[PDB]
Amino acid sequence: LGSMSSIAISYGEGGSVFCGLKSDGSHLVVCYGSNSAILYGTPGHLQFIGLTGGDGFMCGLLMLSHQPYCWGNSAFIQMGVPQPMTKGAEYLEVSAGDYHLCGLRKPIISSSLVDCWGYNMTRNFVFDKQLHSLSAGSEFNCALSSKDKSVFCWGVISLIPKEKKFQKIAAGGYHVCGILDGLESRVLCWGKDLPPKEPLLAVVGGKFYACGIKRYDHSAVCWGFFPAPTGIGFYDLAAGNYFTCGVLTGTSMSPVCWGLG
Repeated sequence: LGSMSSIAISYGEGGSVFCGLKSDGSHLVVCYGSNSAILYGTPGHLQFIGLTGGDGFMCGLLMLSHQPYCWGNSAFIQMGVPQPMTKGAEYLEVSAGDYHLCGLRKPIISSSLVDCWGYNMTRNFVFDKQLHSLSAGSEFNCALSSKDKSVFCWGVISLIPKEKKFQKIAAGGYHVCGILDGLESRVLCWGKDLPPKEPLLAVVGGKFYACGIKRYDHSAVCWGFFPAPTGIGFYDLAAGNYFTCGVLTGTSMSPVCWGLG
């Protein structure tokens, strides 16, 4: 689920895995969790600029080739660089849902070309707007318009006024939460506990819940159908289906994670 990030979560019957880019700045990935396919399949030497996880697989945007690269074991998508792939094709972003991956094709922060792979979404989309900030749900994918900061989703989908300006979005299972543009940076959530009024720095989406980091005290807060550790200050969050992980620092340790749903 969700957007490309320095941290990502894989979930499902195969097990739960958290992967992050090393803090030494090497752009190498380290993974922790119960999905042995993902854990032992983690590239030790391949460099990544972003990560995104789904059901049974972790994916990353390769730093050199700028192509999506997935590892693990999924019955719905293929691992490695996903086919069909155009030779020499470069991507700006990747977002992984449950059983699908979408890549923002590089034609440079934006593009109108989005390639998706997986169950009932192996499609080459050509949109009429410049898009960035890809974020994947269970059965949909979203992005922000580069021109007017409006949210656009495809793949029914709940409609939001185009006047709503967002600086960040985080797709969950069957909802999207967006941090509105401006100093207030208040969260707005829509789709198929009430969200906090306080300014948020980050937001993530689980299957039936969302979590965010409050700007003032960097404290985690969660809300939805499916709470959070209160005394901790995280610098980033990642969400799977039914659990969230936060990072305090880049010291050699397993991640701080909690279940909710």
